[PDB]
Amino acid sequence: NLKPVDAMQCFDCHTQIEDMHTVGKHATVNCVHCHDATEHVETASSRRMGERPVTRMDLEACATCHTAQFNSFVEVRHESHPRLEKATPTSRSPMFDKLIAGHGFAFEHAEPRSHAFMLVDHFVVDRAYGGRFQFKNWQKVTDGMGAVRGAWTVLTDADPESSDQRRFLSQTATAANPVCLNCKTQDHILDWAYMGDEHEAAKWSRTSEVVEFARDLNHPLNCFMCHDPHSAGPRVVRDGLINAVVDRGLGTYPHDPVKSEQQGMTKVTFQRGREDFRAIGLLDTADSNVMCAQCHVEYNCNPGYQLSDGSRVGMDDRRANHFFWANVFDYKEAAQEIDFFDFRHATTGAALPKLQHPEAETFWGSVHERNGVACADCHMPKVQLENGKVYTSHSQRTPRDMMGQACLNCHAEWTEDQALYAIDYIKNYTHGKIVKSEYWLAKMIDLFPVAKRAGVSEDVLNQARELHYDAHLYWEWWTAENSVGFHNPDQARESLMTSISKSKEAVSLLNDAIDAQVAS
Amino acid sequence: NLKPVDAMQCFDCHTQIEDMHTVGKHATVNCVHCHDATEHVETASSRRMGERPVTRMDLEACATCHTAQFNSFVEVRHESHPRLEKATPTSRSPMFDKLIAGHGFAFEHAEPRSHAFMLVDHFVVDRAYGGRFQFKNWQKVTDGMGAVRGAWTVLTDADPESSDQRRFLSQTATAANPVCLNCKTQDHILDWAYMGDEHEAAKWSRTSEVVEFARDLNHPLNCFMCHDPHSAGPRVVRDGLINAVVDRGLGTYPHDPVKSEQQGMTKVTFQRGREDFRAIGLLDTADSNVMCAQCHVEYNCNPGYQLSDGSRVGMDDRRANHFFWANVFDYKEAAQEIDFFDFRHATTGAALPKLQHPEAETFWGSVHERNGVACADCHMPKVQLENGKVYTSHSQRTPRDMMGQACLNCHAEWTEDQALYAIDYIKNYTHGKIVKSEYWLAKMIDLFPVAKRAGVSEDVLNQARELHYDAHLYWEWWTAENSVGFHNPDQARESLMTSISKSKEAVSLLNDAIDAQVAS
Amino acid sequence: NLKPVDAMQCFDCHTQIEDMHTVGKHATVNCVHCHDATEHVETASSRRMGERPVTRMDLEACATCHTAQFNSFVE
Amino acid sequence: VACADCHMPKVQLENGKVYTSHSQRTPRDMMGQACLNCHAEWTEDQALYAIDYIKNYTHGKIVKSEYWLAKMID
Ligand code: HEC
Ligand code: HEC
Ligand code: HEC
Ligand code: HEC
Ligand code: HEC
Ligand code: HEC
Ligand code: HEC
Ligand code: HEC
Ligand code: HEC
Ligand code: HEC
Ligand code: HEC
Ligand code: HEC
Ligand code: HEC
Ligand code: HEC
Ligand SMILES: [Ca+2]
Ligand SMILES: [Ca+2]
Ligand SMILES: [Ca+2]
Ligand SMILES: [Ca+2]
Ligand code: NA
Ligand code: NA
Repeated sequence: NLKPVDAMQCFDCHTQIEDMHTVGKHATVNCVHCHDATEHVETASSRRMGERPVTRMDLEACATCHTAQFNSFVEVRHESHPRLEKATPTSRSPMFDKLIAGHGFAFEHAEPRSHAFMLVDHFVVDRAYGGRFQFKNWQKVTDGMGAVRGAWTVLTDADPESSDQRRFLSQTATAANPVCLNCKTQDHILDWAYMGDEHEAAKWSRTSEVVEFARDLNHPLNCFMCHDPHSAGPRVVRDGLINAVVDRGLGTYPHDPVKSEQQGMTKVTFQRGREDFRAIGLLDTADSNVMCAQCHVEYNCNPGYQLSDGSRVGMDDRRANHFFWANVFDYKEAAQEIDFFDFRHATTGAALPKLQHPEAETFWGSVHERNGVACADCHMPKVQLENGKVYTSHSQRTPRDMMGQACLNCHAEWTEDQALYAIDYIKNYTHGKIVKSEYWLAKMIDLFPVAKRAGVSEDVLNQARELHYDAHLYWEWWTAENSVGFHNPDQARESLMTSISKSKEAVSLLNDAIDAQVAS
Repeated sequence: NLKPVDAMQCFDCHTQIEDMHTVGKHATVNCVHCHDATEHVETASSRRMGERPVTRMDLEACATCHTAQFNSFVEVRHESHPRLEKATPTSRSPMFDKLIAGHGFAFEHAEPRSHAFMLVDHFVVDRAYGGRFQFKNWQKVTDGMGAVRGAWTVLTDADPESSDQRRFLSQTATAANPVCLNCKTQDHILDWAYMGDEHEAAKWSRTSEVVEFARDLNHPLNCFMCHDPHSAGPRVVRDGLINAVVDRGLGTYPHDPVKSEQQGMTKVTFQRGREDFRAIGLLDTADSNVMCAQCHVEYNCNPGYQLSDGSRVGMDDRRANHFFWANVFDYKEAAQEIDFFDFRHATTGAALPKLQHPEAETFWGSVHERNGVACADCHMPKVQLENGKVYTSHSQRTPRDMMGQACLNCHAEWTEDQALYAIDYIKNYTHGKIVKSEYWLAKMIDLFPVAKRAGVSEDVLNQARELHYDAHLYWEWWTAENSVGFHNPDQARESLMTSISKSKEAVSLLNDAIDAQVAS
Repeated sequence: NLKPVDAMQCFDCHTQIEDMHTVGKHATVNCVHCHDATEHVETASSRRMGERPVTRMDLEACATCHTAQFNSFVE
Repeated sequence: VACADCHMPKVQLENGKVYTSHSQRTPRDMMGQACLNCHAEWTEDQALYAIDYIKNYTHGKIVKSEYWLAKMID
């Protein structure tokens, strides 16, 4: 059985923790629930760690006292189709392969499924580790609880003796790097310096061998990514987000300084050897928009290239761990700001951005956001009980599964069918515009080989390539973003119309140029 | 009312039948249930047939004593979408037309539906008889029982006065030949010599006019295709399968000689005029894998061409009735073995195989097969009754309709939702790889006209054509095979990755060559 | 917010509770969850109760850490 | 077997930390956990039928007991 330790003794050296722990709603929660610090206490000095204490990162460390939130979190939504490739005609991006050609996502980009699987899914996706990691067998793909208990209880490593990224299956890529992990797990929260910068106290950084790093990681979406385990207060731990909101002074709501101030973030730094090591962001309120923005944002988490001169930006560069913290219409400017793009299109040669699930940045300025609605309101609402102690659902899922709590309490004028219809109206419309944007992107892309081969000049090709950047941006945001427009219908519509415009302009440029080459 | 005949009198001339009938569980079943042999008995000698007895091939000949299995067999699964074309974006092969161009399946290839309709569906599909046979009206498409009772109770013939294969509708083909029928019906089991070889005692052979042959045929999937009507013992009657397993010594489980020996096949031959005429394969066990392999395999049942010199292989050639009895990774070698391919791709000019529903060969070596699971376990399991005499379901259908009996008895760790999720994980993943393989096939195929027109050399074109064979093989197996990977997920994945690799290599070959032609 | 009390001090007079508490699965659960003993501790000796400490009998005292059992119970 | 087995059984979760239900109620509401895990030979309806056979029979004897008690009392 657990035996409590003397927290006062800890507090003599751990004044930051004391200040947090003694004041919050974990004041009575003994350190032994999450730390085995016996050898540590025997060996540490006021500034030297001595023996490293054991810190539990497993979610069951919170499940003993918070079973309801734990069981609700680990629930698997079987209706969320698993391993479902987005580049298929019945999914999000029917022409994805043509449009993303040149990028590692061509190897596999599946729809998201339940949070329990984020880490294992990160490990086994075809684009990530050369196929090195696989479920032990195809039965394990169902095991949400197992995945939560640890990725390595359900996965195998094709070659435990090597640690290099390489291809074990022919049609895989090795795009995983250590930055990715920060949106999958925070098991490494004590082993990773802020931003993944080199640091004498960090086991792991942006430049680590990601395969070795992966082997050290177990748990998806740790409960403490949103809840400080010492104060039990709301926080974020994602470096990239703290960096955008606080270091870069952009605010939690970059479009709204008042709301930014009311619902702010305070960066708290923890040191190793009296050097800054890691940081968390304590939230003024339990603001799920910002909690979810730890991961549901457009980011760099990868090497790239400079827009200016095309030189490699490696993992060693800060820009490999970056939250643009910009909506779709400020994105190009934000990418220019850091002088960065992701890949050159394999057919057009255009330098292109790669967009990632920008739900947070899409949600800004939308009607629900302006009305003070947050992600949790639609995606993890309070449970309604005829008789019971209320708690917040932690099953982050479509509102379709809980329409009464997620929509209809606020929308009393609607039945469930009407609320669903309103969603489908926006998604249907938006998806039609996505598909039309892809049609036009594909039409332009197919003209590039024709133009090159007809001898169209590099100047025209480059003009078309510059158009491709925008056509691509204003389309890809929306296949990347998971609400199919619902989070911001007007913005989706304007963006997708811009994409089609850009592609149409490029098509007409390329067609005329080809025709002039043929007539000459 | 039926009157029994003296079986002893039959047995005086029919010693093989006597040996089978007197020992099995049909020992008390009088010949009159299936034979009207009165004139026959008056006219036959010990070696000459005399007057041909009537033999009932209808399934109702078994339904009198086996109603439960009969009614379960004729059940129509309305949820199995009928006449649903596979070459559509919402079905199995969104780019099928481009990829199969040159082949008669371009005219129509629908998803399979319930067994009751196999014969009528064979007759009316657009690729088979030039549209000569149609349901009498569009209402008849529902009538499973009618179809079972006889194709000609529900179909019409556009021109009863001619017997040539020709087109009555513009966009049809005439690919049907007599070999096809062997996987639709065995009404002709006494009129067809083994393998469809010419034989003085055969009304029908590989070279018959298939329209005349078709008119003689009524019943789908006769009950006796798996059950010897004399011994009631398990058997196969499909010549092509007996030929692979026994004549060619490949075994019932070509990858497993031990299992092949334990679950073997004994070829029994029946003679006409003391010449070998027809054959059946008696099974050591009631092994549904091998029963279902009568039809659910990759086969030749058509004319083709030789890989070596491109000369026609006609219906007269044995190779027109062939079971390759090879998995996807041994297939090319098996096709080389008989020096055969199906069609030249209409755009690339590549010689290509045409793959048919290879469920049996896919299933080999899969985890379920290695554990001794068989088709019937998932697709026609025993019925569970609170109170009743157990019998085997004969409704051969997706396990989704009976998950408790088809999966969950064996998978006690799963709920139905979890079992379904595991299936969908594999199918989603596999289908994404199918779609990616088609993307790459299509990209390569589209380069062929560009390459030819840019003056790329025949040597390079032929190199690309050789790549096309493999790209095609390693893709088509999986749109042909009906489990969308479920029967063998690892093999689907490796094959589809091989297909994409092959296509990518061909694309790069063709692109470089085109570019060099343009630069010159 | 609950402030933990010094359980060891309670245990100086409460050896029978000490033997049960330090050993079971509530060894880390502070007395403050179920007792308000501030004035008790100011006035008691080992042989004189002093001010009667408050003991919580409400089921919510357990519900903060065992919500699932509590909610299942109250259905 | 103990009361809890039929009246307060462990909750079965596809994914989750198991705990003991504290809703003390008839097994009819949770036959899978309260009876069928032990009685794998039965469907829910069969288990319910076995309960009702006993309850119906016993209630008949309760009613007859009352009939006779009432007759004596009168
Ligand atoms: C003698 C002083 C001292 C004592 C007492 C002390 N610590 Fe530490 N501890 C340190 C120092 C120094 C570090 C390194 C970080 C820092 O410098 O603040 C550290 C680091 C840690 C870490 C981070 C370890 C990691 O992997 O990065 C944890 C967790 C921790 N302490 C917990 C505890 C607990 C729980 C107690 C009481 C059981 C305790 N400490 C008592 C000095 C102390
Ligand atoms: C409910 C779980 C839990 C409780 C209880 C808990 N900790 Fe922690 N602690 C964590 C986790 C998880 C981390 C990793 C850093 C983070 O999440 O911010 C951590 C990190 C730390 C660190 C490292 C801060 C740094 O320098 O990076 C110290 C020191 C620490 N804890 C001390 C304590 C002390 C002292 C107590 C007893 C008062 C305690 N913790 C109780 C979970 C817990
Ligand atoms: C030993 C019991 C215990 C442990 C273990 C535990 N908690 Fe708590 N937690 C509590 C108690 C007690 C409260 C306060 C209940 C109340 O008064 O509302 C609480 C409150 C919270 C709150 C409420 C914050 C608020 O202001 O409403 C959050 C969030 C929370 N815990 C998260 C966690 C996390 C995350 C973990 C794992 C890192 C964890 N807890 C582990 C006992 C525990
Ligand atoms: C800024 C946080 C963040 C970064 C960093 C991150 N992801 Fe993700 N990831 C997400 C979110 C949010 C989802 C679910 C939404 C979605 O997929 O659109 C997701 C989903 C996934 C999935 C499931 C869906 C799919 O695409 O197949 C995989 C696999 C994945 N990520 C792999 C990676 C890889 C590999 C990297 C590093 C190259 C990475 N992630 C980096 C936030 C992140
Ligand atoms: C993605 C961020 C996030 C993560 C990770 C997270 N929570 Fe929460 N949690 C929330 C939000 C949002 C609330 C509701 C805050 C509010 O509105 O008061 C909440 C509330 C809570 C509370 C307060 C009581 C309640 O239910 O409202 C507890 C306790 C809690 N969570 C425990 C956990 C546990 C245990 C885990 C790990 C299984 C976890 N949380 C992970 C976002 C998160
Ligand atoms: C339940 C139906 C049924 C029963 C009863 C039955 N038969 Fe048959 N018989 C068939 C069918 C169907 C065929 C076609 C060949 C086959 O299925 O193997 C056949 C074929 C034959 C043949 C042809 C074998 C050959 O040379 O090709 C003979 C002879 C024969 N039956 C004799 C008998 C005799 C004698 C009896 C009485 C003991 C009998 N059958 C009872 C159904 C039946
Ligand atoms: C006049 C009644 C009758 C006829 C007609 C009939 N059967 Fe049977 N069948 C039986 C009887 C009786 C048994 C043995 C029942 C038992 O003992 O299990 C049997 C057994 C079987 C078995 C069981 C084999 C085994 O070893 O379990 C199969 C398969 C079978 N019949 C198929 C057929 C087929 C196919 C037909 C039509 C070709 C047919 N029967 C027609 C009466 C009939
Ligand atoms: C008011 C009477 C009536 C209505 C209502 C009706 N039907 Fe019919 N339907 C007929 C008649 C009469 C025929 C032709 C019958 C015949 O000649 O055998 C027919 C023919 C058909 C056919 C064959 C068409 C063809 O081209 O051969 C189909 C399929 C069919 N009906 C389906 C339906 C469907 C489905 C509905 C409901 C959507 C429907 N019918 C409603 C009377 C009706
Ligand atoms: C080796 C046995 C076999 C051969 C011979 C055979 N089929 Fe099939 N057929 C099947 C099986 C098994 C299915 C159901 C599985 C599937 O369609 O993928 C099927 C399904 C069909 C269907 C329904 C699905 C569709 O494709 O529209 C048609 C029509 C059909 N076959 C026609 C033909 C034609 C025409 C021939 C001769 C050129 C032929 N079959 C030869 C085994 C066979
Ligand atoms: C595709 C091959 C196949 C066909 C065709 C077939 N069966 Fe069966 N049959 C089986 C299998 C497999 C079993 C179960 C054998 C076992 O496991 O004992 C079976 C079992 C039987 C039995 C034994 C009792 C039982 O239900 O388990 C009878 C009787 C029977 N079938 C009758 C029929 C009838 C009548 C037909 C025509 C309606 C038919 N069979 C067609 C495969 C077939
Ligand atoms: C007659 C017993 C039985 C049947 C019925 C059965 N399974 Fe299995 N299945 C097994 C066994 C044994 C394994 C391997 C177990 C192991 O090695 O861990 C397995 C493995 C699997 C796997 C992993 C396959 C792989 O390649 O790793 C999946 C997925 C699966 N089963 C799903 C199903 C589905 C879905 C059904 C119903 C359609 C089903 N099973 C029916 C016994 C069965
Ligand atoms: C989770 C609730 C809870 C916790 C924590 C708790 N108590 Fe109690 N305590 C009770 C309840 C309820 C009673 C009433 C008697 C009973 O339930 O046995 C009680 C009774 C007592 C009594 C009276 C025993 C008697 O003589 O009848 C003492 C002394 C006591 N507790 C001391 C403590 C001490 C000291 C602590 C801190 C280590 C503590 N308790 C922690 C709930 C709690
Ligand atoms: C501050 C949080 C907290 C409070 C308040 C709390 N408990 Fe617990 N309880 C725990 C923890 C932690 C465990 C140990 C979990 C584990 O390790 O299994 C536990 C364990 C238990 C167990 C399982 C004991 C065993 O031996 O299996 C029971 C029963 C229990 N508590 C009842 C209660 C009761 C009744 C109350 C109200 C009088 C209560 N708890 C209040 C945290 C709490
Ligand atoms: C009528 C007696 C009874 C009462 C009253 C009761 N429990 Fe339980 N409790 C049980 C039983 C029985 C178990 C299961 C013991 C076992 O098999 O391990 C249990 C188990 C537990 C456990 C251990 C974890 C688990 O769920 O198995 C906790 C914690 C718990 N109860 C909390 C509570 C809370 C909180 C209350 C007040 C709402 C409560 N109990 C009231 C009988 C009771
Ligand atoms: Ca999803
Ligand atoms: Ca990006
Ligand atoms: Ca079907
Ligand atoms: Ca074939
Ligand atoms: Na969802
Ligand atoms: Na089916």
